[PDB]
Amino acid sequence: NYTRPVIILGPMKDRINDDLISEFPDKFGSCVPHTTRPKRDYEVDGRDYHFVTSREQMEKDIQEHKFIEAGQYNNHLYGTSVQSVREVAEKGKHCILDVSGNAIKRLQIAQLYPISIFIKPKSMFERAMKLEQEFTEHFTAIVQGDTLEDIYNQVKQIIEEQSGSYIWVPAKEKL
Repeated sequence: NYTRPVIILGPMKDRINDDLISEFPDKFGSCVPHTTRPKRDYEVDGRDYHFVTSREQMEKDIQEHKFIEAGQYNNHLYGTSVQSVREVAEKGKHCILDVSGNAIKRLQIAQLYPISIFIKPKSMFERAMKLEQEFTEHFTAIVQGDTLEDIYNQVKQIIEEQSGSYIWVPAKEKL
């Protein structure tokens, strides 16, 4: 079938995302967003972004629900497409996504059922409080922790349980 996208929410999600990706490159990855913005020289079309030349066409695909998340930034359109998430999923990797709660439902409907993990602070912000109240019903799990190592392992363990596939296997346990 496919591999489920992963969406970390709450404080520490950027550190958790980066850590997962760099620790397990063949299990986690990001997808390629579309944009209508100009490219920089070192950027590569299809690797960094899908550089789109027709803003009209982008607006059309947005209105026709090709994107799980889309918006305007410095007068250019950006979007994370279902197809892009699917292209990571089929290659056997959890697509790490940094998107709003509203994207969760869309991915579910698109049949890319996300593992959504909210990392809830022990108060050491208010943005996180209301976020929890808004998408409580959509979270796969809630993780709280004192240390970041503790939080990280809980996250990995949930992904393990929910995907039905081990992220990492001790060498000796590979039998």
